[PDB]
Amino acid sequence: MEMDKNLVREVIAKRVAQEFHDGYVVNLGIGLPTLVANYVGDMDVIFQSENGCIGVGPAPEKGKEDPYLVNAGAGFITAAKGAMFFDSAYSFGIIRGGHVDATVLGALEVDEKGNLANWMIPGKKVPGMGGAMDLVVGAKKVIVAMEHTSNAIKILKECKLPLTAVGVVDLIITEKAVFEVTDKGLVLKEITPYSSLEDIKATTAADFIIAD
Amino acid sequence: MEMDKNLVREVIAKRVAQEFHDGYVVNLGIGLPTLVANYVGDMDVIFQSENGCIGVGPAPEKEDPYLVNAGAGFITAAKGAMFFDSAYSFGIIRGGHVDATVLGALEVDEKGNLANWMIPGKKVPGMGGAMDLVVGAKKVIVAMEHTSNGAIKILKECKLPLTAVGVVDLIITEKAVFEVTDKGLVLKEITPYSSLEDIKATTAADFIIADLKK
Amino acid sequence: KQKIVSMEEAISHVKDGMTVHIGGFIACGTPESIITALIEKGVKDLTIVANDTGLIDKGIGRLVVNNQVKKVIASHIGTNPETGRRMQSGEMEVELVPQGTLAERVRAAGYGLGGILTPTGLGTIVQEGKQIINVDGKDYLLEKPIKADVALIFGTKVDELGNVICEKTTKNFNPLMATAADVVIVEALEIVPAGSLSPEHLDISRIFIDYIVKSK
Amino acid sequence: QKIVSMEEAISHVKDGMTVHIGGFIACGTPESIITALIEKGVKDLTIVANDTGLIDKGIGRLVVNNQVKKVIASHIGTNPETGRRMQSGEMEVELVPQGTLAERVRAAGYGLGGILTPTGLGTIVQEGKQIINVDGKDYLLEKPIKADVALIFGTKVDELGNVICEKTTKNFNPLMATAADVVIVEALEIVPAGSLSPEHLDISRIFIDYIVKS
Repeated sequence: MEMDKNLVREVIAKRVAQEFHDGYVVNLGIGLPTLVANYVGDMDVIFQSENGCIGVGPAPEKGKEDPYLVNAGAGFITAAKGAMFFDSAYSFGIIRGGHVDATVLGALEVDEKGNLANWMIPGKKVPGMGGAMDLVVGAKKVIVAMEHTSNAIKILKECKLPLTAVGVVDLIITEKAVFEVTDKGLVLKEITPYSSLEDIKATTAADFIIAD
Repeated sequence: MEMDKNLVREVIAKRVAQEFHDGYVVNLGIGLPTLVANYVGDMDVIFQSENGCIGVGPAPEKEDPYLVNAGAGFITAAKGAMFFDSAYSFGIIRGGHVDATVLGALEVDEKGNLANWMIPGKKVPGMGGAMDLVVGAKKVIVAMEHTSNGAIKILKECKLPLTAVGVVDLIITEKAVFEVTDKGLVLKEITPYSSLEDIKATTAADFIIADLKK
Repeated sequence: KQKIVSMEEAISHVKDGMTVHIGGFIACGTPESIITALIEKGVKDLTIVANDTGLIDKGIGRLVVNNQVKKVIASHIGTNPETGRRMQSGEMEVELVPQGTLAERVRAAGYGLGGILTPTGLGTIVQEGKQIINVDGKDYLLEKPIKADVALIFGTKVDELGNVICEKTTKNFNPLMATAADVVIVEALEIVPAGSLSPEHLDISRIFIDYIVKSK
Repeated sequence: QKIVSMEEAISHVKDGMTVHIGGFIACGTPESIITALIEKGVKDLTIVANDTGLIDKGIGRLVVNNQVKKVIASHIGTNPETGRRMQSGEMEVELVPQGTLAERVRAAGYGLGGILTPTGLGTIVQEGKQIINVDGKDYLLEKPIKADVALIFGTKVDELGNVICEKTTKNFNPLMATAADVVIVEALEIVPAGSLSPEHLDISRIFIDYIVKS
């Protein structure tokens, strides 16, 4: 039986927020990772939006909304203390140059070599990569936050969907598990009270090893 | 008998200034080309300095050290100027947004090659922004004395280290004005201070004659 | 002073088959009045270089629906189902460009570079048909400059000389594509006096702007 | 938190490091940081800068003090000691065209693997460069320059690290601040955090590690 979607989003999001530290520059993608914004609590996280902001603020109170100030999903935002707006070449020197400390994205597939597929389903959904290749190529820590299954196995041995980048994914975070991607391959690092290694085994196609 | 230096520089500077038009973006190299600004008058020219000003104004009276030009001298910001970093500055220069750049030369040749940054063993200051200026400038004007202590500077092929290849559009001296075209040099003007036979004997390159204003 | 002109005269420089830079991130920063004027004029067969194709009723997407666009070069086409439709049928051509790469490729034509090397795209389909240059044992993609015939850009404040300010997140590709097109039209939310704007606070210099229009 | 003493800051400039130093003929150079490093006496540096300043002003003070192994710059003419150490064999000097230097520093900061420029073709700069042909025309492959530390300057710096470089103090400072592992900005004035507008900034806070006052 499938879990309540809001509860899976909540456990994934809260676990991603544990990976940051005060001063991290963080880029969150549209969808699941935008909720990580609520559990960052009092960390000194600086949110960066690819359309040209460093120091994204929370949404504005209804009536103070600015269509000249949106985020990467075109939703109204404010500007935190110390923010800077910029053109998108500068935006993507931040992203491609290794100044984003952690980008959190979701994924259709992800494999044990670290490859990531998340921008296209051939013939069904073709939205374009947007800033996603640049983000995963350039970020220091690539965190994939996703539903462990979609209905269908997502953590494979080798991705079959059109790739987003090769060898980018550092962390995989599902409702079931925390995988770490290393040179050896996938390493199970955490299990959530919503699953057991017996369950992870038959919902994960990639071989993997276990820590202590 | 070599002319009076301050007069040579003025013959040239005043003739360069006719090559401009309203709204031209211009970069002037340090030296003789800087005088060209005393002769532009109300031509609506916009001056660019490599170190990051578009819309360079005239020097201040009695002087901000945080606002200078490509040769460290005090300047001011005209109306509508912008200030920017070195990469933006050379986007303007390398990307063809400078309409004319004015430069001196040690040698220039009938192919439009330029030597003006290095004399082996003798003076090696660096190229500064000059390589970027002559390659990207829409019109490239060399403004120089016709000879250096009697030696010929306008040659068939340059012999000194190149600044750039095939970039010079116009050579302006106190003797002459040459155009550089695909077939070679073309004498477009002869000044009151020289003659065709004079030019011919102080120019090593072959050239043809225009339209010629004498 | 001479530069502020009629919309009717502005769009007189957008002609069929021309490649056009249009600013805007999901229409935030799109010159919408220029977009509307081009819909009356009926300019056919364009190639649009933009971050996205907006929505089917906002921004660049209005041109895609009005059958005015032969080809798109963009990073994102998802918020417009009409782009997706024409892509899969063949009636429109679409080059999907990583967004950082597109900033760099537009910038490159503006800044006189002949191309840039990015690691973004290695291993994916964007690598198809692209030089892979190796720099000290790491491979990169040669991505080529994109010059446009016209750029249509948006400023929240343009002074009379052409100096542009784009506030908050409206500098999307605007300062970039203003440098990367033969003719550059800025749609101004407001037109302040020549010099009114500070040399530090600018986003696009007058020297890139050919024509100013006031937003209708 | 990012505001520290000069002695704490120069503890990160260690011998042998490659160092970006902002400044166009010392306009926009962190002079206080330089004099501190004259006191510390750090040796065998590789300085990456528009120029070497003067013997008594700017990066030139490091040169004359035997602290610089190698220089990567566009211009050295204003400092006859650089000239002297170059011809003698003491210092190595790579003369980089200024626009190329901007794109090369910028490329390190922006994650680029290199840039293609037409500046250099047919000159000494071409030597040791890969030539890429794109759509028929030839370009030089110029390579990124990451450095260990960048010593940058700001006329105003807010307490989080946001920097403002006014007038022509921008130069390479906003580029250099992206392209080193440890960025130190020398502030003329330390404004309070948030005092500066998100629209009027030259260098974001996420680039600055340590701020010092002049």
